[PDB]
Amino acid sequence: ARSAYSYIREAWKRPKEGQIAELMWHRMQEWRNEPAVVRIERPTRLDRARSLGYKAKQGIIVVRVAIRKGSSRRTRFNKGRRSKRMMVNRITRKKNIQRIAEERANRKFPNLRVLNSYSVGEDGRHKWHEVILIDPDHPAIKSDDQLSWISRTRHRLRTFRGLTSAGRRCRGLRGQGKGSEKVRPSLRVNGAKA
Amino acid sequence: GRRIQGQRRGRGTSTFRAPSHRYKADLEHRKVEDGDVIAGTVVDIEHDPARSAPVAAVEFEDGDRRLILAPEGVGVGDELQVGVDAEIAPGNTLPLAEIPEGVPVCNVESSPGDGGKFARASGVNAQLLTHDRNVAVVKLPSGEMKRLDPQCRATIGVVGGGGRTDKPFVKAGNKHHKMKARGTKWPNVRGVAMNAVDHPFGGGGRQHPGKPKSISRNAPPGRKVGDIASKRTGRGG
Amino acid sequence: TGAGTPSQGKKNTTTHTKCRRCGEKSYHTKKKVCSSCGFGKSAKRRDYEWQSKAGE
Amino acid sequence: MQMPRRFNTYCPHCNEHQEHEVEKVRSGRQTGMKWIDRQRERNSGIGNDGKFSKVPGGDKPTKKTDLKYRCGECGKAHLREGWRAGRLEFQE
RNA sequence: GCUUUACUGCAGGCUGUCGCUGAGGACUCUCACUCCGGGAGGAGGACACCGAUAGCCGGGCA
RNA sequence: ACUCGUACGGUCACUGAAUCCUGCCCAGUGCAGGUAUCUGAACACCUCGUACAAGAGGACGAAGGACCUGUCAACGGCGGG
RNA sequence: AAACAUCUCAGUAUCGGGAGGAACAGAAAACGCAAUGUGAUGUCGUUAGUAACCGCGAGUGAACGCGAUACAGCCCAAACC
Ligand SMILES: [Cl-]
Ligand SMILES: [Cl-]
Ligand SMILES: [Cl-]
Ligand SMILES: [Cl-]
Ligand SMILES: [K+]
Ligand SMILES: [Mg+2]
Ligand SMILES: [Mg+2]
Ligand SMILES: [Mg+2]
Ligand SMILES: [Mg+2]
Ligand SMILES: [Mg+2]
Ligand SMILES: [Mg+2]
Ligand SMILES: [Mg+2]
Ligand SMILES: [Mg+2]
Ligand SMILES: [Mg+2]
Ligand SMILES: [Mg+2]
Ligand SMILES: [Mg+2]
Ligand SMILES: [Mg+2]
Ligand SMILES: [Mg+2]
Ligand SMILES: [Mg+2]
Ligand SMILES: [Mg+2]
Ligand SMILES: [Mg+2]
Ligand SMILES: [Mg+2]
Ligand SMILES: [Mg+2]
Ligand code: NA
Ligand code: NA
Ligand code: NA
Ligand code: NA
Ligand code: NA
Ligand code: NA
Ligand code: NA
Ligand code: NA
Ligand code: NA
Ligand code: NA
Ligand code: NA
Repeated sequence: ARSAYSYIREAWKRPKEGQIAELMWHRMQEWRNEPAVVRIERPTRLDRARSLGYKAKQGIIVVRVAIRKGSSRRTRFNKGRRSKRMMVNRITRKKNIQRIAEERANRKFPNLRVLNSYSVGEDGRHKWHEVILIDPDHPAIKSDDQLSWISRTRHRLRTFRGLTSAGRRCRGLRGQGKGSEKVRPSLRVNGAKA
Repeated sequence: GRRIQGQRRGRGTSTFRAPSHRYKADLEHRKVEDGDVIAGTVVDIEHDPARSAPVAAVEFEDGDRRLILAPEGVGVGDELQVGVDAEIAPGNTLPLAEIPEGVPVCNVESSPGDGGKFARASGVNAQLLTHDRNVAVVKLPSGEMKRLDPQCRATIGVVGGGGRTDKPFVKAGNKHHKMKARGTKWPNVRGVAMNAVDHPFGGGGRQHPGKPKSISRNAPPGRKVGDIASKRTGRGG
Repeated sequence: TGAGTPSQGKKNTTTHTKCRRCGEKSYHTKKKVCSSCGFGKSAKRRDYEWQSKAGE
Repeated sequence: MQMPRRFNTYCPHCNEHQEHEVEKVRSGRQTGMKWIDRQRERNSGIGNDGKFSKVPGGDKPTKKTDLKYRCGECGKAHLREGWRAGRLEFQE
């Protein structure tokens, strides 16, 4: 039969409908008064978290991060530029907001490593994402056959090197075929053309 | 070219800043729980470096000692009162509502409790004209008719120091000393006496503005100089 | 007043001094920042790629 | 100059002389879906748009004759070289 | 380097539209949001701000 | 930043103590106000087109412009016959 | 590009953040010599200056496949407990 979880998911398909619509209208009010990065005891979208790797276990942390909406906050040029580069308003960053959120959260918890993250809505100018982080030094995690992999030294600062969920998608590594010529194995190895 | 003077201003550097550290007090109406009981005694009359006008030191019943935006006619010893039930005499502060129409007022709040915003310069005054349960119409020194919440507190009387503007500075030196007490760059060099690189009016074999002096409201900083969005110029008509 | 020799006379102000972190006489005692190693400004050591030829 | 609205002449389709009808070629309307149209959209961005930032050439003092010769029996038309003419009016 | 009704663009200002955004060609309200108030509460209010976009101005700048 | 400031303020410009004065011009350009009508983008809307889409067209029309007005101690002008 | 605006120099120089002894990638919502076919991923050789881009100017520029190197395939979420 349907898992209870399936209901949380179903609700979040249309976040501006039904009960969840009212919850959001409620919550954001408190969120907007909260800080850039706030650790929360429980994931707002349990199905999502668990689906991403979350477990109610020691060493598993979740945190909501607020990021401003819109294009790049860019300074206009202060020297000679050909028209093509005199741009300011339409320039957008190559990193998506969810990735920024993941990095901000990770910096708040220097000892933790990002596991994954998901969106929890947005108002007119914020965008909120909840980041799941893990304590690579806490046994319980070191002893978990499903998360211990993140304890490896090779995983130090995953987010900052784009080894994250959104990291890899933002890097155009989704497709294994046509279109990923300048993407895989890495952008830099491909002269930065994707 | 280079940023014009008006643009250097905004950066807020020493040269454009007011000698705040040399200022005395931020003149604002006291906060009263309610009842009005609050009254105090004028202890002294001092000079306000920020407004070139006198200000009164007052000791309030509950021990509080604060400088006040003094209206004309307040002397050491006098007892001032602030509240809904304050008597109606010069120097006392109370909501526009409790004030009798036809009375000159100063240091008027824009919104109840903001501590006073309008009519605070030397010898100026507002004029409470109309009352109501919803709107208190005051005429500000600029001549404009302002609609204010009757809950907006004010002080009875005109600001002290009237007539300051009557005496000419006579000499650059006097301007100087005054200017040194304000957030302002002085003296003033005319744009037309500058180089093209420094001001839209700069340049030329002789001194004259390049284009007309009336500039659009939409002009960008660096270009908005001269007569800003002038509805007219000159004296004729 | 000449901007040359005559203006060299007022130079008795101490600014750059032996740095506690790198040992270079580059610690600006007025700014409390080393122009050589970044001490006082950066935890990481001051270094740029332009301190050498691009391909080296 | 003047020119008859109809007259006998060779029809490259019928392959034999027949009465043709002369008309001035009316400009066809653009669909805005040709390759050039897509390149304009695609290639225009921040700053100068190369070729797409240019504007309408100009005019020669007199234009050449732009006509359609329509066969009166098979209904198929054909084109001919034009010749400079300040004005062209048809007779009847 | 400088100028401008040189060419081409770029900031900025004004203006329409969409999102935030809600209730009953002009209108009321309150619940988001904004401001005032120490608080109670007051003013304003689906506008403004902010994000996106469109038109006009635009040697301020390249 | 101005601003511990509030029109007797402070910002932006022109002229440059005093004395006697400061004429005429609003067509152009600038600024500002108004505007029946005209012009005026995008979204949404309507028509055609496409089993969808591209696309063509319509309706509505903001600022702006046309048009009208004010303004020269605003740019400036004050001739020939 | 014999000027120059798109283009080019070039995602270069330089700047910000970070890992390791190597990084990264990786077991198909692939390929599409269209097949009764191939079978994770890097890399080398080639495919090829080919396809594709471009004031269709100057210039720019892959991939599938093939021959090699080395080979390796698995764990959750959920259902049911
Ligand atoms: Cl990390
Ligand atoms: Cl003054
Ligand atoms: Cl013709
Ligand atoms: Cl194959
Ligand atoms: K160039
Ligand atoms: Mg590699
Ligand atoms: Mg103050
Ligand atoms: Mg004066
Ligand atoms: Mg004197
Ligand atoms: Mg000063
Ligand atoms: Mg001067
Ligand atoms: Mg000079
Ligand atoms: Mg200039
Ligand atoms: Mg002069
Ligand atoms: Mg002059
Ligand atoms: Mg020198
Ligand atoms: Mg362009
Ligand atoms: Mg506030
Ligand atoms: Mg220039
Ligand atoms: Mg060249
Ligand atoms: Mg050429
Ligand atoms: Mg290239
Ligand atoms: Mg292929
Ligand atoms: Na971390
Ligand atoms: Na790309
Ligand atoms: Na000049
Ligand atoms: Na493209
Ligand atoms: Na020069
Ligand atoms: Na005129
Ligand atoms: Na005029
Ligand atoms: Na050349
Ligand atoms: Na040249
Ligand atoms: Na090109
Ligand atoms: Na083969």
